[PDB]
Amino acid sequence: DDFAKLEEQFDAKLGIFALDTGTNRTVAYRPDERFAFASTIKALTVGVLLQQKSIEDLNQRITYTRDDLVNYNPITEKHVDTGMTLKELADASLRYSDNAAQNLILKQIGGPESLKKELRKIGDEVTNPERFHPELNEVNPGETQDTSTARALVTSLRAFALEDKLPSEKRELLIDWMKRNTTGDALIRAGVPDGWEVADKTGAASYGTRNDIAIIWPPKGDPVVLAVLSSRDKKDAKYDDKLIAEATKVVMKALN
Ligand SMILES: CC1=C(C(=O)O)N[C@@H]([C@@H](C=O)NC(=O)Cc2cccs2)SC1
Repeated sequence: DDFAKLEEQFDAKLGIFALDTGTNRTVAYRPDERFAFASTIKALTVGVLLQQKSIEDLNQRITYTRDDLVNYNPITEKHVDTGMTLKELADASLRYSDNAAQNLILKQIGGPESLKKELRKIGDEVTNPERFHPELNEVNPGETQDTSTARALVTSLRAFALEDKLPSEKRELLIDWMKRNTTGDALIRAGVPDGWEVADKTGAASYGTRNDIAIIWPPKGDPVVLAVLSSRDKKDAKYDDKLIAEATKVVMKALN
C-alpha cells in the first residue's frame, strides 16, 4: 500500500480520512486511530465561537496581559497594551496558530469542557478537548485527553465549514481565515497543485505528532475534506512535513 510505504519511509504512523463531498467517495487509512489533535482544534474552536456570537459580537475587545501569553504568541505578544477583538483573535489563532489567542477564545466560550459539550451537540462524540495550552500538546500513547481521529476531524470540519452548523456569512469567515493560513505551505498545500484553493489548519505536538486538516476545492466539482494525522514512537521525535505532503498526493490520486 502507498500509505504503508510512507509509514515505512518516514518511520511514522499515519491516520488519513478524505471525503469527496461530490461523490461521497472516501479514502481511509487508520481513520479511527486516535492522535493528539494539537492545533487542529483551533479550527473547530472558531466554529463554536462563530455559532455562539453574531458577526458584530466578534468586535468585542478582549483585554489580556503577559500572564495570558504562553509558549507561542506570534500575534498576541504584540498587542498586550491595546488588547485584541475576538475577530482578531480568531484570525491569529487560525492563520498563525497563536496559542494564547486560542486560550483566550477558549475562555470566552466557556473553557475545554464547554467546547466538548458544543462538539457533542454538532454530532462529534470522538474529539476530547480537556486542557489549555500548553498542556494539551503532551499526550502519551494510549491516553484519550485532547485526542481525536481523522474521521471525526473531517466530519466536524465539514459540519462547520460546509454544512448547516453555521449560517453562510459565518462559514465564509471561517473558510477565508483557513484559506489564508500562513503555517501550512509544506503540508496539505504541498500535495495539491498550485491554484487549487485550500483551507487548512496545522498542528504539531509531542511524539512527533504532525497534523493538517483541510478543505480542498478542485478545478470545478465539489470540495474534498481531508485530515492527515501522524505520530511517532519517541516522545522527543522530530516530524517531517514531507510525510503529510506525500500522503496528500496519494489521496488525490485515489480520488482521481
Ligand atoms: C508549529 C506549531 C504549530 C503548527 O504548526 O500548527 N502550532 C502550535 C501548536 C499547535 O499545534 N503546537 C504547540 O504549541 C506544541 C508544539 C510542538 C512543537 C513546538 S510547540 S505552535 C507549534
